[PDB]
Amino acid sequence: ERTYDESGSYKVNGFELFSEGNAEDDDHVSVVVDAGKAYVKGFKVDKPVSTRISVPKSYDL
Amino acid sequence: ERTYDESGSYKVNGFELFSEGNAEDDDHVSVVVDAGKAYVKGFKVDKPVSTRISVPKSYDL
Amino acid sequence: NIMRLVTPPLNTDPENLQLGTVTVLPDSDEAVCISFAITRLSMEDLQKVKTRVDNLEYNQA
Amino acid sequence: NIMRLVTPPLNTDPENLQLGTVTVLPDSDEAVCISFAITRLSMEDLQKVKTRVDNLEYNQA
Repeated sequence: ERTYDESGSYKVNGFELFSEGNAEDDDHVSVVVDAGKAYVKGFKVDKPVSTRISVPKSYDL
Repeated sequence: ERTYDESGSYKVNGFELFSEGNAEDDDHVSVVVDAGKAYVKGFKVDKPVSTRISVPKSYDL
Repeated sequence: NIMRLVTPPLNTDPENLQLGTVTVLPDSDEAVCISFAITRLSMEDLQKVKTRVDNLEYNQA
Repeated sequence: NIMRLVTPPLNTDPENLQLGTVTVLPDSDEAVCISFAITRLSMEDLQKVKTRVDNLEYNQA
């Protein structure tokens, strides 16, 4: 509560975005989020390793 | 940990440097560091009185 | 939307911290990743900003 | 080094807070003491900096 009321949510380091295009599925594009640390809502969020996420491809016409 | 992540190391007050030249030894110059307060690696460092330090004289040719 | 007019979604949820945006090209494996994460400013950084302000007003004078 | 080229030692250890530098003249009791300690900036100081920025942009206009 004190941290959020003083400074709000902010990043400390890391959490860079990189595209890889891994072929897990032809209808998705893989994205890698690099390891980092941040304080969200006053709670620390330390991730030691990168997280992989995938976005669906755009087909709307 | 939280303080160092949010703000790093910083000084609050005090810790001024003053040269006195006290003759404790002919090969040294005495320097006085005034009392002060600081946060190093998040840990408070509160000193009530000054500290005397000495630097060796320069003789390199 | 078309690439000239596409914009990221607008959000105001306090519970989430935005790390960046990922743009996917229309019907392609390529994707553009940019990081817009809010990052802290330590006391040294703020002092450097203050020095920059001092230089700015000096140049103004 | 000679007085025209002498510089303080370079350090990047996070565990230490630099309070200042002491310069000793070649073969003399005299010494020059300067404080370069990183110091905090209270929210009042940051508001004053913001006001100074406001004045700078007003003068630019």
